[PDB]
Amino acid sequence: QRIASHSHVKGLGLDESGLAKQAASGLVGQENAREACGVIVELIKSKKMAGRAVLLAGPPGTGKTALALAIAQELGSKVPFCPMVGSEVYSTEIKKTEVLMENFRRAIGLRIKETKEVYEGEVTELTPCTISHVIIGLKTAKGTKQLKLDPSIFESLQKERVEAGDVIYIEANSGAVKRQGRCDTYYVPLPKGDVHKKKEIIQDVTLHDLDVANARPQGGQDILSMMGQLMKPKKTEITDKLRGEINKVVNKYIDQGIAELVPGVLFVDEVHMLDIECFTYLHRALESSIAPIVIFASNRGNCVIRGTEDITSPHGIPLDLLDRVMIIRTMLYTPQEMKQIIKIRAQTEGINISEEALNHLGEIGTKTTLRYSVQLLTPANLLAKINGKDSIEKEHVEEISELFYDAKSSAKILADQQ
Amino acid sequence: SGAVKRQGRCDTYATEFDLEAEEYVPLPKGDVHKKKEIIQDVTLHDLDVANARPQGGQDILSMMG
Amino acid sequence: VTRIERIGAHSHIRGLGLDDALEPRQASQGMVGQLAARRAAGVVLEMIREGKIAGRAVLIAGQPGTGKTAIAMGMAQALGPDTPFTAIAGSEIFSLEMSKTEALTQAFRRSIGVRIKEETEIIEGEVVEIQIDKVGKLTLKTTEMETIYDLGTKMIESLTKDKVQAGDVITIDKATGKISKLGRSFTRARDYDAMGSQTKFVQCPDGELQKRKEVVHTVSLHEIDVINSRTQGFLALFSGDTGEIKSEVREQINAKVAEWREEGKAEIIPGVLFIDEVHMLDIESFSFLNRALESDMAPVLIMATNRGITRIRGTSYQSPHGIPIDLLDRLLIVSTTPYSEKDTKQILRIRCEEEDVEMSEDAYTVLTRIGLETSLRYAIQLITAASLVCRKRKGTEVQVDDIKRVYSLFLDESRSTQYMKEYQ
Amino acid sequence: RIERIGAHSHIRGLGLDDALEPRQASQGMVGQLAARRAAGVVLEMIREGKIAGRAVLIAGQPGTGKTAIAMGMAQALGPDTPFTAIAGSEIFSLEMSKTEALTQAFRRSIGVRIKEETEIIEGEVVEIQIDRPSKVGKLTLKTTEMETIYDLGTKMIESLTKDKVQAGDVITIDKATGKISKLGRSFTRARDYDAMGSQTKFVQCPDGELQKRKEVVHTVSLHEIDVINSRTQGFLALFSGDTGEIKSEVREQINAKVAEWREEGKAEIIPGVLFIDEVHMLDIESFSFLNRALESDMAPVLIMATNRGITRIRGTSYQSPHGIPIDLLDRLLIVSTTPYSEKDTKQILRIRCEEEDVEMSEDAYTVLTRIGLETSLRYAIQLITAASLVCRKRKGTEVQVDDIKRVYSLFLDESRSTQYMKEYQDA
Amino acid sequence: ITPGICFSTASLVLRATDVHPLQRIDMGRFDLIGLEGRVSRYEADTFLPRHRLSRRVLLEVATAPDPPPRPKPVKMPFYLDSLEEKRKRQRSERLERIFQLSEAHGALAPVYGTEVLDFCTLPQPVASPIGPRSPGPSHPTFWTYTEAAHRAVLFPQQRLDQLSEIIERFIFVMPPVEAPPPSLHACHPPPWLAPRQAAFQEQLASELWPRARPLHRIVCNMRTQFPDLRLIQYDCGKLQTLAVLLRQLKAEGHRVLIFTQMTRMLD
Amino acid sequence: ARAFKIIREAYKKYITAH
Ligand SMILES: Nc1ncnc2c1ncn2[C@@H]1O[C@H](COP(=O)(O)OP(=O)(O)O)[C@@H](O)[C@H]1O
Ligand SMILES: Nc1ncnc2c1ncn2[C@@H]1O[C@H](COP(=O)(O)OP(=O)(O)O)[C@@H](O)[C@H]1O
Ligand SMILES: Nc1ncnc2c1ncn2[C@@H]1O[C@H](COP(=O)(O)OP(=O)(O)O)[C@@H](O)[C@H]1O
Repeated sequence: QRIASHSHVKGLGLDESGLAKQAASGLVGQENAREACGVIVELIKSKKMAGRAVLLAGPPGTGKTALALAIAQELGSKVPFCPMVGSEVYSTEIKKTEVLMENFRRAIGLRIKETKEVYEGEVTELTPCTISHVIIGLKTAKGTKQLKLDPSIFESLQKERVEAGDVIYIEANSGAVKRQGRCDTYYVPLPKGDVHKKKEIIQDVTLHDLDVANARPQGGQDILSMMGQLMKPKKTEITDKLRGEINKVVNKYIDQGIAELVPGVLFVDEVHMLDIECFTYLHRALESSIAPIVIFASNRGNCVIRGTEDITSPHGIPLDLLDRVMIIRTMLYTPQEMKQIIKIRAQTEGINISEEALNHLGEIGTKTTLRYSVQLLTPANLLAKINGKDSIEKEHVEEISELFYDAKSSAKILADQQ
Repeated sequence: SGAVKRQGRCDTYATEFDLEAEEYVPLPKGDVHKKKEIIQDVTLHDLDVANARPQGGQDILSMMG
Repeated sequence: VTRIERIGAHSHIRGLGLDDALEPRQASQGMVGQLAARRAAGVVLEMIREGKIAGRAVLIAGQPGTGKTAIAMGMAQALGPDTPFTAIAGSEIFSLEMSKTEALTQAFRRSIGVRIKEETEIIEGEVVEIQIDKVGKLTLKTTEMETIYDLGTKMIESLTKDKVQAGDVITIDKATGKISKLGRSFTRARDYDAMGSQTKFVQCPDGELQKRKEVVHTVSLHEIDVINSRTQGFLALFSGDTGEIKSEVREQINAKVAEWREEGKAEIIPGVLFIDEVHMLDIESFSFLNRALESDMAPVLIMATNRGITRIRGTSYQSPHGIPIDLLDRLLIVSTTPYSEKDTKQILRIRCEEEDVEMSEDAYTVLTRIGLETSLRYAIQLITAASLVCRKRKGTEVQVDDIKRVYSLFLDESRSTQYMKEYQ
Repeated sequence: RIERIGAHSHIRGLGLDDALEPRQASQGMVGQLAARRAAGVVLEMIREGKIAGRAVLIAGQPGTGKTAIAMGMAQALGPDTPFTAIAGSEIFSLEMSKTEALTQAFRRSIGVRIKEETEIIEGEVVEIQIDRPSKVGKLTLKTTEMETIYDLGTKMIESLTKDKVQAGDVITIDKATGKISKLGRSFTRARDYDAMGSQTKFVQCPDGELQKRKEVVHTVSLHEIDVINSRTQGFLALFSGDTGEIKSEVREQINAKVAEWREEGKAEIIPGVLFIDEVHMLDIESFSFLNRALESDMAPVLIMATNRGITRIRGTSYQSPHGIPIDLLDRLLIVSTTPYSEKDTKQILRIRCEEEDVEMSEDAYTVLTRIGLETSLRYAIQLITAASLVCRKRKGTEVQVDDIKRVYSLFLDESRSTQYMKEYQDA
Repeated sequence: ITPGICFSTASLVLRATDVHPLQRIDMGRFDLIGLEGRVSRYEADTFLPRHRLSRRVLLEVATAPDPPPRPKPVKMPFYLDSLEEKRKRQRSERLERIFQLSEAHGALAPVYGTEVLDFCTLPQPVASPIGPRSPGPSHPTFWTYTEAAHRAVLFPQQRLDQLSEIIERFIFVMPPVEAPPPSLHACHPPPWLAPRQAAFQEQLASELWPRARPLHRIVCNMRTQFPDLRLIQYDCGKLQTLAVLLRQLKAEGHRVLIFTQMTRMLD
Repeated sequence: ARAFKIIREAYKKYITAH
């Protein structure tokens, strides 16, 4: 619904031969970068590779993040795409190593065919036969059904306090009886369908949800009930004997033909913010066989690595990690490319602009920056609509440029030291 | 509040035995049920803490410990 | 079909390529070149499989891209699952709930394996009837026999708390835990609607009712976590306690394992602890290892550092390998030599064979000449990159033109630093 | 019984007279007359205890008797008066702030003593008859002067049966609460041994009156009061030092209620002393909090030991004397301890070797005083125990000069260790 | 006691946003944590692989049963083809469902196992100076611990017992404000929400509340406070002289008369 | 083990006879 910074990016504008079009799929310019992005996205679709990192390096304002979002969109929704800011690694509840490992194992997806089934309807009679079974009568707008449930489900029924007249769901797979309420005839309406709901659930799940489900036990009837409270803090899942068993069971299911693996894509932003210990643990962990493919993004050039204060490296990344990482360079845009990006943003946000206004807006973008010329779009249209004019003339952008200063005039003013 | 204290057994029963492990207190005076007014003083932080770390009663909220 | 562990960086390392006399072969199972370092790796691997001594430490040193992690993975793969090979990084110890010493202690205890063997007499059979009046009787059944058992107070209490019904295949051991192993044999048709999440109707057992169940399982010496709390097994799947008390860790568990090994009920099997990039460790962890290697039942350490004369973290003193000399004295340093035009092309060919990429000889030559000027892992990545660029090109064999296309598309560290002249 | 003789176990108190005139070598302490007189003045002001929050700073050279004067003050102050010894580095905790640890240290040396007149009954049970139908019975209590009978109630019988008191047993009964406490077995408590009996520890029967009114006293520190009032877990004083009492009504209420108690005569005050050894470890935040924590009316007196001189303050780069900011140094009264002369070092060594039960010869004392004047008095003192062991090994009677010389050649002090550190020694 | 309980007035649709019966996956087939304390190693490793119910036997068993034995030895219109076919087909679906569920509820084995956990677990007291429960003197754990050392450790019950003398007089801190139960919830919630919370609270009250009996003593003092019964007598000189006279006269053993002129003064 | 069945045969014969 509401427009965002990268909402206009639909995907990599590449043709069948892999060459990048001058302007397509919401992206313009950056032909070599887009072609490299496509080359690496083909790896994701191949899925036969692991432990590969690609670093989008370039000055600020470049389309590195836009290219990452385009890769994610072109991949779609079947394969997971996990974005993470380098700043997010500095967690206080769990160590950075385990945050990184959790993100790496959460990027990986897993599609499975769940053939569940749930009986639904209003209760008409409950009779337990020290109980061999329980006969329950269910009613919907397709007829009545007599059901024989294991005595272990009679406990769940009694605990849910269901009785003749209440609408209930009873899942054949687990026995998770849920009392929706009392029928409207005495409240929830009577279900209108086949009481025997049978359908295939092709819903996808991530490989980190499996670890989260086994980290803490779920149940009760003992002092264990005290475990449901106490903040439920997230804590480190030991690599020794938990994720290994998860991998083993997932492999068993894949061999049996129930589960299906779909390796996802990770997306780290402002990689220069990670500590050197995070960097080295990362270049050590991404060598594993189960690691997904990662897309690093750099925003600064040669600087000092955090945690060293005595070692400088290109892009704030140590050479130990920068080696084995493919570097895709993103360069500044030209005036024509900036005008094209501004026009795309305008026609995506819904603002119609004259030619003389767009020309001077592209001039302002080449003068200060593309992102600034982009930000100057909405207020111009707002002033136009306030004045009655539905479109943007040159008298609006050149007047909002005086209301909203830039990062250069602001510093020129601050030069007064007060 | 709902709290009930045991002031001790009525003084009239102190003659029952020569010695007992019981506190003795005479018959309470006045009406059985009585409403009294008190002009207390508390800071806003007192209410803040009372509502953030509630103790109350009627429940097993003692798990606060 | 794709598995969880697809081909990665060191997937080509399917073991250590040595002979029966530890002689390093030029072309072997995954490993290539590095004859001296690989022979040293085999020597330490034999010392591992021996396990007669404790407190050994080998440090593989060399420039980045010489095969330190490769030799580590080769040793790991040659050391079967029989003995533990705990491969941790040099930064997996900087925890918030655990100190910089308890982490190393747990890592050490995790690299010591213990094969527990347990024997127990077990009664298993279908429950035909349970009468109770307190005292009562129980009629167990199996295709070989049907029996009677009189129940006592505790037996009846456990039976009632388990709610075992007729047909249930109950299992009873001495010092009864009364594991309700399987579900119901008969009384079917509950599937008409639903089944309990724990119901596994699978048929009634056969053979004799009583049996002797010998069970062998390999655990780690980190089982102190299995005692450090009321419900211990739960803390073994997540972070767990900040640190288990030494007054139990270092005496009680050790003495009990010694008693088990004396009685013959268990046996310890030492393993390996591979600490990669150990140069990140603080001087505290090094001063701790100084004594930890002096302990009685410590595993063997394998370190892999790529740093030369550098400052030690937490201090301002420069030292070889960036770690203290008092620790280097207690190590055994192996050196990995940089690959040549001969070995680089060989490992590149092995990496191509890994993913089954058919490369021409000219492409091999050009990729080797590229990798000898920029980096080895760079040329390794170029393999798959050109493979994909040619597969999109409706090709079957990677060629020099497709390799140069990728060479121009993806930059390396050197050319990136060179092109970093704009300075944003 | 067995509590070894530490470094400060030789001083039993300040060697002062009634007029606070320090004697030369009385009561364990030797020399240091000016600082000992200052210690005595502050100790008299303490035993008076009508002024709160006063600070003293015992500065001086290393090994001149500052901690010695502190332990002497502690001993001369004895029990029934809180004395809390803490090193400056002990407040750096991980679960509580430095200011909270300092508040704990202060409030831990403030004693509140409730004096109660609960009457009891002390005698030797002669018979305990009880009939279950509520069960009812009687008891016969005997003392050396008289005998009496008591009709036991329901809860009385319950408590007697729970405590399992029998005949011949000497017990005390708190008539207010009914608490029973058996003190021992009287000669009559003889069970006519014919069964599995293994106790024959008899004691005289209680003397005096049957139903006497004695006085009890309950002394607990403000620290314990606020700790047990913090939360329902009223055992943190022993359970664990998990703390962090908010400064809300809890502590203010402790203070207000102790004020009302002092006013109404329930329990008034008993001030205390806080000996902070090596105070230079405290942080700038610690000093800034102490600045105003010494101003509270419930503030006990404090004595801070100092070895440092003009040195930076911890947590900052401010050069200040004693390593303490002048802000806090202004509240303090500074007492300087002087170095011991030859005859003072010799007398200290003599007292130490006589306390640790080691006989030294007249030449042994001379050579040891020489070693202790050329090197640290602490090294000279530690030499005594080492020299006595060689003598015992060779089956001697008193330490000679050759044993002390062997020990000096065998063990090294800091100066000779440094002069021997001629190699790299893994710098 | 603040009567104004700050009950959360959050919206209604947000009480349960994750509940979706037909849009969730069967995480049961990935539950490894639940196996450790319920399933045995011998169960998954040796029994199931050989006794896995086969579909052939599952179909065969659906036949006419037989009656049990009777031991007494003391010595040495017409039906519808469509309807019956639908019945048969739904029965076949039922049999397939049991075949699927029984095989799916036993696919994963434990990580450690019941017997492994029982073998690794030592007597609950691991390194405590007090010995564990010993069935008798027939083995070391009874003769290897001393009662004189067992007395050296005081449980929280003994700590409360020994502190009861000061707990009665030194616990007086009343909280400045007391709040009723933490917070109610104004909502249009799913009917199945409150019953579960009520059952959980009832279980907790039946389990732990009986154990909280000892702390009731401290709770009383920390929840309410009353005068010391000597508050003003400590300072009443008239009452002090009265007590002095009474104590000096009771030593003689003679009757005493007292005069008062006020019901309230009498009280 | 098979003693149970050996005895079952005899008891079944006895029952069928009586
Ligand atoms: N090739 C492109 N075509 C169209 N718009 C682009 C392109 N590259 C960047 N942009 C726009 O310019 C802005 C730059 O944002 P971002 O990609 O975050 O820059 P950076 O490269 O610094 O991450 C985005 O709003 C994006 O929509
Ligand atoms: N001797 C070798 N045998 C097989 N492959 C090798 C050999 N040396 C290097 N390689 C390949 O080169 C890649 C990079 O080597 P790597 O182990 O990362 O070097 P380092 O140990 O210095 O980090 C490895 O993934 C491996 O596949
Ligand atoms: N006046 C004294 N009388 C007896 N012994 C003394 C005297 N002064 C110092 N000592 C002894 O010297 C030893 C170390 O000196 P100490 O009192 O610790 O001074 P400092 O605290 O400055 O090191 C102590 O064991 C103490 O017994």
